Amino acid sequence: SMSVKKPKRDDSKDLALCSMILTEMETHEDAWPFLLPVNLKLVPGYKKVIKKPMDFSTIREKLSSGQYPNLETFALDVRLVFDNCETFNEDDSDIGRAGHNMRKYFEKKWTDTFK
Repeated sequence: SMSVKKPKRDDSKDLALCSMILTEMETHEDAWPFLLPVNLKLVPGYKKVIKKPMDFSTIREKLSSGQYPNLETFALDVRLVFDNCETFNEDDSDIGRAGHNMRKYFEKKWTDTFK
């Protein structure tokens, strides 16, 4: 509350460490469904169904331009990528399986880096 604060967690490396996590996600072999925005002209249903499209390139541009106020807003956009994928793709498809794998990969990195 006013003039009463928990001790200051060091957040000065968060930007660098999110960039590293994101590099590791970008270079994973199963990243290919996620690298670029889904082409809303060419994928029927995507525009109407997925209210907030997100992809790694968009996260990378937001990160690089100071559009994440903190590491939680960054994790929200990464998870959005996987939540979108599960919304649109059957579990038993290559893209569906890609999405589960990447989410697992991300969550381990996240826990090991920050928790």
